[PDB]
Amino acid sequence: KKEVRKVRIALASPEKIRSWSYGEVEKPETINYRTLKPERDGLFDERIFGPIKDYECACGKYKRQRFEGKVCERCGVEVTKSIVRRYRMGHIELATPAAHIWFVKDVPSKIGTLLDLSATELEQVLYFSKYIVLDPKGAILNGVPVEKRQLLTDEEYRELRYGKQETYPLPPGVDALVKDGEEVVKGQELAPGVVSRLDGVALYRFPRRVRVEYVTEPKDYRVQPHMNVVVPEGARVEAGDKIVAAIDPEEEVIAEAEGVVHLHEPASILVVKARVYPFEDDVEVSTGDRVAPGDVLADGGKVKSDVYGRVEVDLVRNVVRVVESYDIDARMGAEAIQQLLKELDLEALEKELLEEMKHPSRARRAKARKRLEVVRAFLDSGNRPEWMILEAVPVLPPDLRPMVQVDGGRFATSDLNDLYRRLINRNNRLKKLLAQGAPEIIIRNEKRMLQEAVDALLDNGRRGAPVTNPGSDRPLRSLTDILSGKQGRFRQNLLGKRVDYSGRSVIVVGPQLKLHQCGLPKRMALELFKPFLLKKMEEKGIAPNVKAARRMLERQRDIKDEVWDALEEVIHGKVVLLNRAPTLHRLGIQAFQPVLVEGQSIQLHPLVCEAFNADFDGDQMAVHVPLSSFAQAEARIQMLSAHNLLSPASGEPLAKPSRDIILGLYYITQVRKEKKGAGLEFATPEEALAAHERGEVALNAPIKVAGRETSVGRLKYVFANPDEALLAVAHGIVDLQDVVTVRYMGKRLETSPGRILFARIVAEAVEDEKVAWELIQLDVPQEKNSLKDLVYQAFLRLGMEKTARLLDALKYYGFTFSTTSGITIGIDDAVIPEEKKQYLEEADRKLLQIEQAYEMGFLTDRERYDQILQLWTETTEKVTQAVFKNFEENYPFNPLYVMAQSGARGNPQQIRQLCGLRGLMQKPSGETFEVPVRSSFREGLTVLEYFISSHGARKGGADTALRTADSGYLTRKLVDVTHEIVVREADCGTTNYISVPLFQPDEVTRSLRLRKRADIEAGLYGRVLAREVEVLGVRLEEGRYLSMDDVHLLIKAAEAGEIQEVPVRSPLTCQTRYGVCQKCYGYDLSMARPVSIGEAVGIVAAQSIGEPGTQLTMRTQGLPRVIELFEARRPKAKAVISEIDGVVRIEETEEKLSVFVESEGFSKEYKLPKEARLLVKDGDYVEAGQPLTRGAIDPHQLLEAKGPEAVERYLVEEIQKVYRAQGVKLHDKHIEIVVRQMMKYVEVTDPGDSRLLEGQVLEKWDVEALNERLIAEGKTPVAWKPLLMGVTKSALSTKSWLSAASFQNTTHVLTEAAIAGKKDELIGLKENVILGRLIPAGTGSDFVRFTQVVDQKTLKAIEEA
Amino acid sequence: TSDPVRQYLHEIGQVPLLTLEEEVELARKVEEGMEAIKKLSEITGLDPDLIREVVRAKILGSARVLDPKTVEEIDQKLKSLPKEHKRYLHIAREGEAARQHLIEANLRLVVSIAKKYTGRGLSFLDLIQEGNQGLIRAVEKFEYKRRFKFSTYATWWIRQAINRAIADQARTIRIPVHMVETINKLSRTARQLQQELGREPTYEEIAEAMGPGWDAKRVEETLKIAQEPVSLETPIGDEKDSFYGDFIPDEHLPSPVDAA
DNA sequence: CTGCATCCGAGAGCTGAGGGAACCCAACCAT
DNA sequence: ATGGTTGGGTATAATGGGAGTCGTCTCGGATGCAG
Ligand SMILES: Nc1nc2c(ncn2[C@@H]2O[C@H](COP(=O)(O)CP(=O)(O)OP(=O)(O)O)[C@@H](O)[C@H]2O)c(=O)[nH]1
Ligand SMILES: [Mg+2]
Ligand SMILES: [Mg+2]
Ligand SMILES: [Mg+2]
Ligand SMILES: [Zn+2]
Ligand SMILES: [Zn+2]
Repeated sequence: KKEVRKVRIALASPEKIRSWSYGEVEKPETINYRTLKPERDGLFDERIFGPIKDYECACGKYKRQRFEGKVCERCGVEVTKSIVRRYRMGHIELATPAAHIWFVKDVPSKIGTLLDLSATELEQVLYFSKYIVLDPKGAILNGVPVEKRQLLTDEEYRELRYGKQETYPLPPGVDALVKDGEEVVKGQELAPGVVSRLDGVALYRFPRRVRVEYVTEPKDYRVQPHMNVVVPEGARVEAGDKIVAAIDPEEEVIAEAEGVVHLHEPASILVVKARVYPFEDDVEVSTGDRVAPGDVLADGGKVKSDVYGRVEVDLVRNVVRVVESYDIDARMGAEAIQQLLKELDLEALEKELLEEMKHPSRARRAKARKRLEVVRAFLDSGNRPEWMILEAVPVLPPDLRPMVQVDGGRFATSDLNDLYRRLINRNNRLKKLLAQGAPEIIIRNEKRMLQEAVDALLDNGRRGAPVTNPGSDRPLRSLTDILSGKQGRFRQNLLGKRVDYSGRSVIVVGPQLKLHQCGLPKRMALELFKPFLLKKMEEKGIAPNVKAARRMLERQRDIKDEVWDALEEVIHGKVVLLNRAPTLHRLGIQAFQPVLVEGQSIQLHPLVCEAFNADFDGDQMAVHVPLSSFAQAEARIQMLSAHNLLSPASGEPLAKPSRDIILGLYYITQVRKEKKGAGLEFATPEEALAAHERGEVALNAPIKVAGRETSVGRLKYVFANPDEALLAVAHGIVDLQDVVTVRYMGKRLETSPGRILFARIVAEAVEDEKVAWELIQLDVPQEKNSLKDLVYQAFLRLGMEKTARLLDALKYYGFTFSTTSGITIGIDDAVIPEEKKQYLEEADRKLLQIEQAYEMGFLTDRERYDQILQLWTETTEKVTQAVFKNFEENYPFNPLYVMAQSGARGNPQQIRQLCGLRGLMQKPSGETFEVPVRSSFREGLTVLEYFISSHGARKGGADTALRTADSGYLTRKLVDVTHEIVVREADCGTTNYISVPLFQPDEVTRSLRLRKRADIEAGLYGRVLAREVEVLGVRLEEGRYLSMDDVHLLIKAAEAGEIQEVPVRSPLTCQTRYGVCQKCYGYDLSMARPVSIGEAVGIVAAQSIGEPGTQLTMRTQGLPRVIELFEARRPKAKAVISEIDGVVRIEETEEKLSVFVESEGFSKEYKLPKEARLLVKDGDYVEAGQPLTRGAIDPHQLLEAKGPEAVERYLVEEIQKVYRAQGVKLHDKHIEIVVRQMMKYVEVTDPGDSRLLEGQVLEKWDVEALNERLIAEGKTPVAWKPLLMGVTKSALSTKSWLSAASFQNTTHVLTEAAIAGKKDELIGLKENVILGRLIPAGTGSDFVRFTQVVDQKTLKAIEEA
Repeated sequence: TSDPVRQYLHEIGQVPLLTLEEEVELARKVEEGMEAIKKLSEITGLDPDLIREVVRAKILGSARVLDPKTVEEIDQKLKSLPKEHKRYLHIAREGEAARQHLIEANLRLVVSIAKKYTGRGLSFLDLIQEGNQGLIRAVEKFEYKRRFKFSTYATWWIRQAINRAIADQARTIRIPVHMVETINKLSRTARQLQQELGREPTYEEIAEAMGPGWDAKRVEETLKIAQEPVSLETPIGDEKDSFYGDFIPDEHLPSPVDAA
């Protein structure tokens, strides 16, 4: 079995389709209504598709194996596996050709582009509304000759094909002014109330009476509708001959004597355009024959035709009449379209279009290029264009369109069966109607119905009203519906599957677990590891055989004790995967060692909850079991929870103390402050001690002794070592929060026993006293940021194993000290400051003033509204400050204050709402109310205030609800655009780089101000130095990975003016194909070390960008701004930039304003609305691409003006602005990867010596390679310009048709790939996932997956050999 | 452009109707054309249907796709025949043209009849086409000598064709015509019994009301085989994510336990 | 002759869980 | 040799259908306007 390496998709010929089929489906029957067996020649026939039962024919003659390939003579069913019923195809032979709707309705149409037909013309011809001309045969329409590819209506064709033959009903009992057989010109009145309009002969129809003379006297005979006249007008008669034959023999009119005959009172007159020819003998051409000028008609050739027309030999008058017509060949429908398609010569069309591509007109060139794309795709692929018209329709195997008996005895079927039934019925009816010589109206209607049936089968609900099953409004599900959508094959069954060896349950906190452990229920574990348990039971004496073990495990009450010990032995060392939906980043799946527990709930470690975004209010998680050694090794080494301690997005610790742990550590590491003493003066320590004993000074009061600040606690209690201090704490002498003097590490520290205990906790966790002393910050309370810094430093200095030990110790001690600290929440803990009351009255003062200023005309409505809003905003800020000042001064251990300051829970705004006041609220229109909510949540709101706040509450909820969906869609698009980017080599060898700046221009343009430390860290940490840097006597060599210490050193040097920017490698300048290299990426942020070769950094980047967007980024600004930037949309608030360099000259009139940029060569002009705001001033200097107005810059204009690098930098900075506004940490590398994919394409301006076309968009790498080869050969290089497209258009333009088809726009991608005959080389991850292969990343990368392992003894034996 | 019913109605309405004289004239032409066909068959000694096909092919013209070579050979095999006994061929050509005209003119009666058969499992256009087939049969069999109007004989054939098509094609599992009639009679009887009783009748009452040879068990079997299959794509729940076929397990392939 | 400018139509909007209407008559292959 | 199934037939006259749906947003062909 050869390995699969490429997948090709192409058009299928009728010959190919007929070679696929095992037989033609001739009948619409599915199964018999009595025996429920397939009907012969039906949609389920065993003769075509295969037997239902394994190795058994339909009639039962053969029911055993070894007969493979043998076909039973009676029933015709092959003897083979029944599974062939899901592989073997059938076909339907159409009576008339039908067009494949994919190549008709996908704009722009492939068939329309090939045949130069618009969509309207194609629709008119294909669905039998207009004719199209092939071989006109010298016909004349309205004086203009008819030419090929001309569209005629039904009227025009009917006139040209047959002629003009009008009929006029003569009123009853009125004779005509003209005689039978006389030429009539247009306008010549034929009756008192009839006027002719066409030229030609007039012919009597049903004369009401006949006058027969007799040798003389006339006589009259009445002619009723039920009888006919035989004798021609003006023909003598004999005695006994009949004239007016009738149905009844007694009613017949026999002429009595010899006389002339005349016919009068005609029922109607038929005026035709025709030629006439009498004859006196046998004629040659019969009715319905078409003749040319100068052809034999009758009289042995004496008479000859003079015009083109159709011959009708009227025997009544013994005259041959040639009605003016032609033999023009105009056809309708898919038959005509196919005939046009097969006559097409692609090489001549290519030459014609290449000649057309030289026009000075740009639109003409674009149209010729668009046609040439399709022409060249057909020429390259080898596909024939006529294959776009179907002659045989393939039939899906029955097992993929099953008709099954439900458990209740009823039948369930697929909609495809009904679509096929309709197609077969219409085809059979068309065949019958054709075999019957039916008129052309019926045949045209039937062919239209057949085309519509084919369209409905292929793509229902696309043209016209969708086909539905009677009694319902539900559209039938076509093949296109099966393929595409969220519920389609790609997204529902190929990119994601339901799996075995999996379970689900509610999660419960697991505080006693280690970092790498999870609590798994016993019953869940028994079900998950069942085959392993059966094997272990076989090894032991629990069951004689595997079947007995299974039967024993089947019933609950049949399970014993030893099976649990066997299970405990089964899972020893193995890990399981825990997953919480939604999986926003890779940390949403983690590996844990299962500890078997009782009950039904999974026990989760507290420190992974932040990574999972999991709480304990009903959350559920799924459990999966990796089976083989490779899977277990990958889970234990790469996906172990204890091995994943740092964020892949920012490099900061992700498993860290939080909530109660932080609370306990902060409680033990905070120091008391007391005011009883309040800076008293003492001369000797004994005086201070005596004062404290007397009760005049608190233990921790800040007193001054001998000119130095101290406290009574520091002098009174001096401990020899930490053990003595903690023993004194155990005896109630001092508290953990009192400041005493302790001798530790050979020094005398003025600290608290709690901080000493924290130091000991860290030292005993890391098993190293000096390093732990180096890591910790002793003189501050331990809060979120300090603990995160400690975790990061411990990681760097000691490794993840010791970091995990430290994390477990911190968790345990934090929980222990939070339990006994005495943290609680009462109503009085929401302390209301007194100042608030004052602050309110003051506000109630100024408001009155404002009203005065509005009653005297000094204020407008807008001004007064803004003044009130400003006043209330400043009052709210003052109340916040008062609340927190009260907490800091009077209740430093208050629960809300401690919770907010330690970072455990709460932010200042929520605390202000609890204590001070809620504040201003927004109306649903978005505008603020005039009265604020002056009550806090402790005081209680009124009904009106509650209702007013409900608007904002509801708006926030709806915001969340829409935002989550928009962020999910954005994340999917990013994954689709970056999924192929992998770290593929150590070094691409490039010398290009980017310059990360350290100073940004000020918003007031005063000077360059140093950027924030977080931004510099996000842009510099982990990167590889492109060039050597000398700063502060320190030489940072080229090729150095920038650690956090190096970044801090660079920032310090920038603050001293030694450096203004840093040159670094980046993915924006990497030269690696379908990925990046190790040097251009830098650190693996989750390990703080250089990234390994084989890492799927594109997926990591997409997840890193997408995770915060969900919920974090609010919703020009917020998530819409990020989406607009990633899609390169032109802003609606667009600003004005300068395309060229020059000086600024503002020209303003009282009616308009404009800005002139005057360079040394040229002076350009920019007209802008007067109300806008300008960033420039008269007499200033502006560079190319610099803005002239406020607002968002259009990226495409910036690309035209400055170039690619500037646009990359703008996109990265603007995307990072939104995330920084929310406080989200995210490295520049991920956005750089996405932008690098965004800027992947170029457009050809001049082809030079290449086969490319002007304006043809293609990948930048491919054109660079083409230019390199062209230069090697010595030709003229291709000229190109860079392009910028959003993530959607970049992803849909990839080379791999599988990933693009599974992403979006499935029908367009598939039809283009099939036309081009594209081959998918399986480069990215999505294609390999679809094919179920090993992805080219991680352990499946070619860099590592061929590694071998061997011991020394075996290696030496091979060496001797 | 779209809505093929309107397009078909427009194309039928472009053809004017007929008066008594024209209708009787065309019918007489058809009859004499068939008689001429038979006379020419006797004269040449060949099969009548094949010469009928040659006349039809010549009238329909090259535009309509037995092959051109064969029909051409027989066409000149007939031109050789001398006068007086040659008229028959011209009469046959004329009669075939008259048949085409008659069908084109009477197409509208098919629509008028078929418009009251919607909602029985066949779309309007399918009913119209089957009515057209019945109209062609009626045209072939019509006898104008009886002085009856054409529509009187055409309506019966149009109804028969529509009913036969409904009985043949309305169900995914084909049920024979007699059984379909039995099902329709059973349903109508049940509806009458419910109308009389004021409630859904029991199977024994229906069996009594059908007549001899009917018991409740047979009624039960008839209702069982009259059940129409349901769709595997029937949506379950409000969201468009769950289908019926998602809840149906495969019972054919052996399970991993069974294979082991 | 070109160009831009509204205009129309076509393709999208997170995951996971649970959710169920005529009747008759006669010849002819199948079982 | 029996039931189940299938093809053929009915003669006053009949002559162009019917349900439906108006609370979304963004982007790429295209007909229309001007110069
Ligand atoms: N994929 C989705 N997950 C959702 C959706 N709604 C809720 N959820 C999940 O349930 C979680 C509900 O979060 P909650 O509202 O309880 C708030 P959270 O614990 O994040 O914050 P705090 O209230 O500050 O403790 C949310 O974080 C997701 O993990 C949804 O529409 N889609
Ligand atoms: Mg929560
Ligand atoms: Mg929750
Ligand atoms: Mg002491
Ligand atoms: Zn057999
Ligand atoms: Zn590189």
